Amino acid sequence: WSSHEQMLAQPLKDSDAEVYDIIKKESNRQRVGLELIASENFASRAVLEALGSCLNNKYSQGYPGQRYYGGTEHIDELETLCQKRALQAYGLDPQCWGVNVQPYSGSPANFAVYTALVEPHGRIMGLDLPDGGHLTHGFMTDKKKISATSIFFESMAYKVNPDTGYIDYDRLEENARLFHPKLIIAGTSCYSRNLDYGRLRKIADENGAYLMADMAHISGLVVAGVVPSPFEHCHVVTTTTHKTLRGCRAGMIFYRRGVRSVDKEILYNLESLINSAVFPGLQGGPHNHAIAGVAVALKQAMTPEFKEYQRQVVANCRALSAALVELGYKIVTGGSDNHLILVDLRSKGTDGGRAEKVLEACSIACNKNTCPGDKSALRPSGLRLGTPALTSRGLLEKDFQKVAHFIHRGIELTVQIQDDTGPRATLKEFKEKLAGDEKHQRAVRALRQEVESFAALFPLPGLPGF
Amino acid sequence: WSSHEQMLAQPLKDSDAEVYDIIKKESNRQRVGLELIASENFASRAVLEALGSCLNNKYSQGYPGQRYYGGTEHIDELETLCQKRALQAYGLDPQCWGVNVQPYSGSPANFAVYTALVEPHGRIMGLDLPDGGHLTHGFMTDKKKISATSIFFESMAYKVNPDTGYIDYDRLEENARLFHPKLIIAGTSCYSRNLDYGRLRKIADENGAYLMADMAHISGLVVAGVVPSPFEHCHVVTTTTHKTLRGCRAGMIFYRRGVRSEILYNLESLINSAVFPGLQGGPHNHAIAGVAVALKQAMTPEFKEYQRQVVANCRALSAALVELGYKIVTGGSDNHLILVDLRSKGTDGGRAEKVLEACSIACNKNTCPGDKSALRPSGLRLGTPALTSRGLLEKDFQKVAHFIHRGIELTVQIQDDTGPRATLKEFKEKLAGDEKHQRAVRALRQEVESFAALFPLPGLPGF
Amino acid sequence: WSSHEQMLAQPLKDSDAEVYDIIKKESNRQRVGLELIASENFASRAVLEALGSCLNNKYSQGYPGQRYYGGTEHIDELETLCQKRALQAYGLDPQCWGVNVQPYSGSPANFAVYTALVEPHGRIMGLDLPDGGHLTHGFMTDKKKISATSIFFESMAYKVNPDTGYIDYDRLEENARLFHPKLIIAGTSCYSRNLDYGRLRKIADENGAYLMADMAHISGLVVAGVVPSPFEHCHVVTTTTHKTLRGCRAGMIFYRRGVRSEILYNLESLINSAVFPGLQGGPHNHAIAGVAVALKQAMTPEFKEYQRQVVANCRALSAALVELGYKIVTGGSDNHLILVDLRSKGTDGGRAEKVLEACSIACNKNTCPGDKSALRPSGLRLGTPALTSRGLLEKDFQKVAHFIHRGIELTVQIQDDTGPRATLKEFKEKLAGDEKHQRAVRALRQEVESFAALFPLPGLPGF
Amino acid sequence: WSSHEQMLAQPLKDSDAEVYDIIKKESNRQRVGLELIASENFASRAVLEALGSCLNNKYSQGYPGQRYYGGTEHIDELETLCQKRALQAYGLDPQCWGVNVQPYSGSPANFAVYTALVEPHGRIMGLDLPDGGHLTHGFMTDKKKISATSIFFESMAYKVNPDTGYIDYDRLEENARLFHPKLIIAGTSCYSRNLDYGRLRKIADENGAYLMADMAHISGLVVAGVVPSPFEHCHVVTTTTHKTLRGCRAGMIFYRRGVRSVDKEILYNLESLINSAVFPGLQGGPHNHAIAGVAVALKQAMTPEFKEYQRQVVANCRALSAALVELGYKIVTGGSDNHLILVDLRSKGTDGGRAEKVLEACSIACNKNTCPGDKSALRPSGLRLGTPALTSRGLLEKDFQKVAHFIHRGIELTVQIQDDTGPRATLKEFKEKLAGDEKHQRAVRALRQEVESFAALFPLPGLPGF
Ligand SMILES: *Cc1c(COP(=O)(O)O)cnc(C)c1O
Ligand SMILES: *Cc1c(COP(=O)(O)O)cnc(C)c1O
Ligand SMILES: *Cc1c(COP(=O)(O)O)cnc(C)c1O
Ligand SMILES: *Cc1c(COP(=O)(O)O)cnc(C)c1O
Repeated sequence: WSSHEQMLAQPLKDSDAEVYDIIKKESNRQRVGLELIASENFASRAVLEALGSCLNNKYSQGYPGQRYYGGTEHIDELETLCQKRALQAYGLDPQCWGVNVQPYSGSPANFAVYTALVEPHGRIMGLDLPDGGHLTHGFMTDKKKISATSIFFESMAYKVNPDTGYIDYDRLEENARLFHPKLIIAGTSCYSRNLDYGRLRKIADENGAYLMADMAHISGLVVAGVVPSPFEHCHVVTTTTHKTLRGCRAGMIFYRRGVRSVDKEILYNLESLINSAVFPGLQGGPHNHAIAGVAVALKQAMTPEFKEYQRQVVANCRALSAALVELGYKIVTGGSDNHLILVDLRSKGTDGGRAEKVLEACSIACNKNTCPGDKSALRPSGLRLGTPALTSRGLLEKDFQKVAHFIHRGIELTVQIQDDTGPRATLKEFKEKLAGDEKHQRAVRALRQEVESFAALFPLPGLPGF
Repeated sequence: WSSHEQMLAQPLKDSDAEVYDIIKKESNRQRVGLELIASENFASRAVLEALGSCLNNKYSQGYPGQRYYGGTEHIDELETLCQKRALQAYGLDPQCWGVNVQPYSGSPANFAVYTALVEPHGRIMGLDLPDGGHLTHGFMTDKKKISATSIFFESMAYKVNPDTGYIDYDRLEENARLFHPKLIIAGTSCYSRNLDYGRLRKIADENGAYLMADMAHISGLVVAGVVPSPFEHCHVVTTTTHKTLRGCRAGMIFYRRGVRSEILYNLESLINSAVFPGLQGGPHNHAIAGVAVALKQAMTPEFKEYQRQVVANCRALSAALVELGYKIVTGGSDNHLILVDLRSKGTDGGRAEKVLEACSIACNKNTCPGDKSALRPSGLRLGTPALTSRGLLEKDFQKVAHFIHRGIELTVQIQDDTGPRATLKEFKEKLAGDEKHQRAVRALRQEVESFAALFPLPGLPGF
Repeated sequence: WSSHEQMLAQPLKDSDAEVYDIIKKESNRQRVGLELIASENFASRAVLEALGSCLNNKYSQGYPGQRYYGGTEHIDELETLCQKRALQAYGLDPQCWGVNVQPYSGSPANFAVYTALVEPHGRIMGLDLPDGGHLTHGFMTDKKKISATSIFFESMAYKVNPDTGYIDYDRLEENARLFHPKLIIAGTSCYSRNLDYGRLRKIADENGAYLMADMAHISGLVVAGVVPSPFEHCHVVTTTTHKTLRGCRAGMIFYRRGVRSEILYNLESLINSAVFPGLQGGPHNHAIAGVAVALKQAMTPEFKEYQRQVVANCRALSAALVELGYKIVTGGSDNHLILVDLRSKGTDGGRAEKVLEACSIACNKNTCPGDKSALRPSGLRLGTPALTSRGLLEKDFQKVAHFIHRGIELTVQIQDDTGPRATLKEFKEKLAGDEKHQRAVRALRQEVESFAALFPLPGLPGF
Repeated sequence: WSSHEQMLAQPLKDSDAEVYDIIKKESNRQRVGLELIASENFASRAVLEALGSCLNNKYSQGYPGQRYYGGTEHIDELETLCQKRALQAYGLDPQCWGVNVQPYSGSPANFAVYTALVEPHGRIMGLDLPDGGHLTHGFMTDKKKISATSIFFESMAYKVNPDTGYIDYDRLEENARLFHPKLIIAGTSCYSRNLDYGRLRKIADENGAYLMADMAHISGLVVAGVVPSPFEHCHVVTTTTHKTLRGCRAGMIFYRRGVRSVDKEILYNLESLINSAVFPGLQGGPHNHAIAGVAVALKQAMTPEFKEYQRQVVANCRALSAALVELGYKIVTGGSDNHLILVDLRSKGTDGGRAEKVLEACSIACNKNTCPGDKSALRPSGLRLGTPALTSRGLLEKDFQKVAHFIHRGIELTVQIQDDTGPRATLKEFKEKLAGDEKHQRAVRALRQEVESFAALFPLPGLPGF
C-alpha cells in the first residue's frame, strides 16, 4: 500500500525486468541485422521521447474548436501545431488543404475516409493485392470478403499489365465506367513506380468519383520532393506517419478545401465529413503522445538533412537495383523511381517464399511478394527490398552494393537447399530441411556472421541502446 | 551526413523546443489541477518508458506463430507475454479464455468484435447514451446514424428506469424478443452501479445472442476484485487499457474458449481475423509493452490496495456531497464514480462544468435519467481514479467535495445574475466578465491549485 | 399454316380438355362448399370477361404520357380511367391523392412502397404475425429473415395485448422511439377490429415516419363506408383488388399529394419509379381493366348494400357462435371476420380446420394472442364475404354456425378417441380411418353441400 | 340491393360500356396495325378463356405438397400439370430439372432468383442495357441505382464489342475474376444472336458463380428447337410466358436438380431456395387463372403447328433482314439467328428516336434502341424489329418483304421531316413538326392507309373481335 506511490515512480528496468530484457534483446536484434523490409524505419530519439510524455493522460475527444471536456489548452496548442506542420511540410495552402491528425494508424485513416465519403456498400476501386496493392484498398475472393474494406464496402481491384509491371490505366478507365466507383485509390504496398495521378484524376472525375491517394510508402519521399506529389491531383491523401516519414506509428488524413468545380461553382464538403467519421464516428480519445511524436517527425522532415536523407534513399535503391541487375537478377518494371524494388527470383529458379526464410536466417530482413506474372500466390516469385531503414543508418551506394552481394550469397544458398529437397516438396519441408540440416545450417551461420559484422559498423537510431 | 546522424540521436528538448514546451506546460497543468473526470488517470513511469522503446520500429502483422514477416522472435515473446499477463490478471484459465492484445484503443476493440460476431447490418443492443451508455455501443437519431456502430450495424438502445436510475432489465428482456439482437453489450460510460451480468446472460441466451461486456471503466476495479467480474457470465469482454487499469492508451479483447453448452466456441479465430487482416495493420508493439507493464503492476497488492482506496474515496466524496444536500443518481455508487443531479441546486452540469474548469477543478456534464433535454444536462460525473493515484484519501476527498460545492454556489450566482432564463453563452459572459465573479474564480482557483500541489504527479521525472 | 390459324381461334374446351376439366371440377367444388376463408370472394362475370380481352397483348411499360413504346392510345384511356375510378370510389380529391394501378398483387404493391420510401435496410414496423399481422409486414425469427420485407429491410413487430386482443398502441409508441422506424404499417390479416389510424399517425409523425395502411382485407368495407377510412390519417394506402373489393387479383398504391405540413409530399414520383422501372415490367392491362370494372361495381348502391350485409352476417355468425359457447377474440368484430378461440372447446384450429374441410366447410387456423405455441394455434378465422356474395343472410349464417359447431364437436370426438396427448398426424388418421368418424364426416358433408347448392355461384355462365 | 345478384351476372358489355368500348377500340387498333415490336404477340383464344375461369377465386399460398389452406385438390392438379408440361415442352428430365410456375411475370421471376441465390448486396453480372441487356439484369449510373436489381444487389454489366456487335466474352472472363459475381445472367432484350452458354458456364464455374439464363425473348424458339437450348449449360433458366411462347403474361423459374459436381460429389440446393423465395418470400396467393393460361400455352407449344410457326418466325426475320439490307440498311452483327434484328439507321442519316414516332403514326409499330456504337442514349441509332406478332397472323416471307418496303417508305419520310427541322432541333420539336405540319401529315395519312389495308388482310388471334 505504501509502495504504491513508489511503484508509479519506479523505472522500467527495475519495475519490469522481463519486459525490459525483451526491449534490450529487440534493440540488439535491430542493431546486428540488415533491414531491407520496405516499410521499416527507425524513429529518432526526439520522436520516441515525445511518446513517453504526460500527453498520454489527457482525454480530448473532439477537435481544437470543440472538445467534449475542458482543460485542453495545451492539447489544443499541440494538435493545432501538428496540423500546421503537416500542411507546411507538404507545401499546402491552408485555404486549399486541411488535415486530420488523429488516426491511430494507416489502416484506421483509410477506413475513416471510406466511412465518410463512400458509406456502407459504396463502391471502391484499388490496386489488386497480388499486383502490389494494400489490404485496406480491398481484399476479397469469389467466396469471402476478408478486408474490412471489402466487408463493409463493395470493392473491385484494377490490375497492372503483367508484361510491363505498370498499372494498366486504360483497362481501369474502361472498368470504372461499368463498376461506377464512388472512390478510387492511388497508393501501393509494393510498386516501384510513380503513380499517374493526373490520369487517375481524369478517370475519377469522369465517373464523378473521389480520388484518394494512400501515400503511406512514399510520404517521406514526397516531402523531400524526390517523387511527384499526390497533392496536385487528388482530393484526399491518407498516410501513415512512420515508414518513410520516419515518425511513430499513426496516420493522417489530408483533404481539399474550397472550390471543386465551376459550371456557378460547387465546393468541397470533405472536411466536416472526414472529421465526423474519425470522431465521434470511429475513434475515441486521440493519442496525444502519438500526435506530439508525429509533430516532432514533421519538423524533422522539413530539414535539409531529411531532404538529403531522402535523396540518398532513392540513390541507394538505384545502386542496389543496378548491382542486382549486374548479378543477373530481374527487377520488375526493370527498375524503380522510389525506395524499393521487386526482385523476380524466377530469373534464378526459386521463389520469394523460400528466399525470405533463408535470408532471415542470415539476419538479412526482407519479404516475399508476388510478381505480376505469378500463376499462384502460394509460391510468390518476388522479393521486395526497400532502402529506407539502412539509409537511416548511414549506408551509402558502396554499402548497398556490398548488401546486394550478401543477398546474392543468400539466394545462391536458397537455391542450393531447394535443389536438396525435391520438385514437389512443401514450404514446410523446405523450412524444416533448412533448420535440421547441419550442412545448410553451417552455410547460414557463416553468412550471418558476415552480415552482422558489417551491420554493426553502422549506428542504430533511437534511445541510448533502447 | 554529418548532422543527419545527430538529428536522430538528439534529445526532444533540443530538437523541438516548441513541442517540448507544450509537454512542460501540460505537465504543470496536470499538477496544479484537481482531476475528477472519471476516465482520466496517470500512467506510471515504467509504462511510459516502454512507449519510447525500439519496439516502435518493428512491423509484426499477424500473430505469434502466424506472422507475415520474419524477425519477430522478441515481438513474439512480448505479445505472448502480454497475453499471459492479461489472462492471469483476471484469474482466467487459458483453456476457457483467450485474449487479443492488438486493438489500438477502446473503440477499435469494440468495432473488431462487432465486425467478427455481428457482421454488416447485424443487430446490437446497448445502454442508451443519455442513460449512461457509450457512443460505440450505438448512437443514432430518427434521421441519422452517427456512431460507426450505428452506421455499419443496426443498433437499438435499452434504457434505465428514470425513477431508480437502474437499468430496466425487464423492459430489455421484452424488447430483445422483438428486436432479435445478435449481440448485447454490458458496459457503461456514466453508471455508478454493478451490472447484472447473470440477468443479461439469460436474456442473451434466450435470444441466442452473444453477451459482450465493455468493462473499460471498471477494468481496474475488476482486477482488484472490488466489483463483480464480467468474466463469469459474458462470452466476450472488451476493454481500454488506460482509465482505471492505468496503462497507456490501447485495448484488449477477451473471448471464451472451450465448450459453450456438443457445441463449442468459435470466437477466437473470428475475432483475431477481424482485428487482422480485417481492421488493423501493424500492431503498435511499444503500446503492447506498455500494456504488459501495466498488467504486471495491476497484479500487485499495491494496485489492489489502490483500487480499494478508489472505491472508498468515491463513497466518501459521495457522502460529503449528500450531506451538502446534493442528489446522487441511484443514491450512491458501487464503483469509482457518481453522477450528481444538480437540479437539486437549481442549475445544470453544462454551466457547472465550465465554472469548475475555470477553478481548475476538472469534471464533465452528463444527462441524468430524467432530463427532458440533452441541451441542458442536469448532472456532473465525478470519478476518483485520477486523484487517488495521487494519494488523496477520504479526508482529502471531503475537502474536494467542498471545493466543488463552492464551485456550484458560484455557478448558481452567475445564474441568478443572468436571470431564470438565459442562454449558456450569456452565462459564460457573466462568468468571465464580472468583477465580483472572475474574482470569485481566481480566489477559488488559488485554493484548488495550492491544495493540489500538495500531492505527487505520477509520470516521468521532470518535464 | 392450315391448322395453325385454327389452333389460335379454337375454344378451350376443344383445345385443352384436361385443363378445361380441371376448371369444371374446381367450379363445382366452389359451388357445393361453404367458403368461410376470410380472404376469399367471387369475382363477377363482368370482371372475369375483362381478363380474357385483347388487353393481354399490349406492352405498356411506363405510364400514361410516359410510355416506352407507342400505340398506347387505348391502354392510356384504360389506366387513366382505372385511376379515376380508384380515387372516386374512395371519395379522394385528385389534388390530395394519386394512385398507381400497376401492382401485380397485394404483396408486390407493399414491396414497391418499401422500395420507394424505406430503401435497403430501412426500418419498418408492423403487427406481429401471431397477433394477426401479414407476412409482407415483416417476418423473421432470432436466426433467420423469411419474408422479403425482413430480408431486404429491417423489421420489428408490435404486438396486441393478449388480455384484450387489441393492438397495444402504448407499447408501440414507446418502442417506436427506440427502434426509429422509417415506416409504420396499419393493416392486418386476422384482426376483427378497426385500427386507430389517428393514434398511429401521431406515433408516425412523432418519429418522422410514414404511416402506410394495408387495407387489403377491408378495402371493400371501406368503399361502402361500413368501417372508418384509412385515407383520413395515412400517407399511403396499399391494397389488393380482390378479397372484399371483389375484383381480379391485383394491387393498388394510393398516395398523398399536395402539402404535408412549406413542406410538400414527394411520394408520387418515388412510388411510381419503384413500381417501374424499379420492380415490374409490362403492366397486365387485362387485370387493370378487371380492376376498373370492379371499381365501377364497387360504387353502386348494390355493392354498398352488399357490404352492409357482409358485416351484418359476421355479427350474426358471431352471436350464434357465442350463444353456442364459443369464445371470440376481443369478444366480437367490427368487420367481415372473427377469430374463434377453440380453447373454449378443448381443441385447436389446427385439428378443426382439417375436419371442417373434410365436411366441405372451408376456413383456416390462426393463433390467438395468448397461444404459447404456433405449432398448435387455438383459433379459427371465419369471414363472411364469400358466402354473402352468394346471397346468404343472417338466418343462413346461423345455420352455418351450427354446421361449424357440429364440425367442432366432431373434431373433439376424434380427439377424445386419440387421447389427451397425441400428434396431429395421429388425429388425422383417426379421422380418416374410423368407421363411426369417416361416417360422421360423410353425413355432415352431405348436409353442408345440400345447403350450399341452394345458393348461386357468381362467375361465368357454365364451366 | 336486389340487383346485386344481377350485377354479378351481368355481361361486361352491359355492365361496363366504357371499359367494353376501350377493349373494342384496342382490338381494332391491333387488327389494322403492323406489329413489329419484338416482345409483342397474340395469345390464342384457348389461353384467354382460361384467364376468365373460376380459378381466379381460390387462394392457394404454398405449393402442391404444402398449402396454407385446404380445398386445393384441383388447384393442385393444375399447378402440378403446368409443371409437368413446362418440363416436357423443353425436353427436361424431372430428375435433373424442376420448375416454379408461380411468378407473376418476367421481372418477378428474375427477382425471386436473385433473392434466393444472390441475397442482399450479392454481386450480379448482366449484359449492359445499351448493348441490348434488360433492366432486371442491372441498371445504374455513377450516381444512382435505378433497377431493383441494382438497388438491392450489386450489379456490374458486361459489354458487347462495338465493332462486331457480339458479346465480348474475353473481357467478361477477365472482369469476372475481379468483380467476383455470385451470379451471371445469360439473356437479352435486343440481341439478334445465340448466346455462348458453354463459354458462360466455364466463366461462371471458374468464379464459382451460378449461370442464370433469362430466355424471355427466345423461349418459344427454344421449345421448337430453332435456336440452341440454354438448358444444356445453365443452372437456372427464367422466362416470361408471353412474348415468343405466346401465353398470357406470367413467368417461370426452371432450376437444376441432382448432382452438380464431383471431386465425393456435391448437389444442387436450388429447388428449396427458389421456392421459398417465391413464397413466402416475395409473393402471396398465386394467380391460378394465369397458371391455367400458361398450361394451355405450353400444350400448344408442343404441337408441330407451333413448331412450324417458330421456323416461320425465324425465316421471316431472315427475309425481312435481307430485304432491308438490299434496301441499303445496316443490320447489327450483319444479321440474326432469331426473331429480331437491330437496324442501325445511321446508315440513312437518322435515328430510331425519330423513326419510331413516324412509323407509329403510319401504324407500323416498333421501337428505338441504341446500337453498340452510339455515343449517346438520347439519340439511339437503331430500330428493333421482331417477327413473332405478324407471323402469328400468318405473314410469310413475301409479306415481310412488303413490310420491309413500308418501313423503308417510313424511314424516307422520317428523313424528310428531320431535314425540315434543323441540325440542333430537339426530339420535342421534331414530334411537334410532325404533328402540326399538314405537308408531312399528308404523307403519314397516305402511308398509314396502305399499311392498314395490307394489315387487314390477315386474321387477328384472340376472342371473336375481343
Ligand atoms: C503500410 C501501409 C498501410 C498500413 O498502415 P498501418 O499503420 O499499419 O495500419 C496502409 N496503406 C498503405 C498504402 C501502406 O503502405
Ligand atoms: C472510454 C470508453 C471507450 C473508448 O476508449 P478509447 O480508448 O477512447 O478509444 C469505449 N467503451 C467504454 C465503455 C468506455 O468507457
Ligand atoms: C392478402 C393480403 C396481402 C397479399 O395479397 P396478394 O394478392 O396475395 O399477393 C397483403 N397484405 C394484407 C394485409 C392481406 O390481407
Ligand atoms: C421482357 C423481358 C422481361 C420482362 O417481363 P415482364 O413480364 O414484363 O415483367 C425480363 N427479362 C427479359 C430477358 C425480357 O426480354
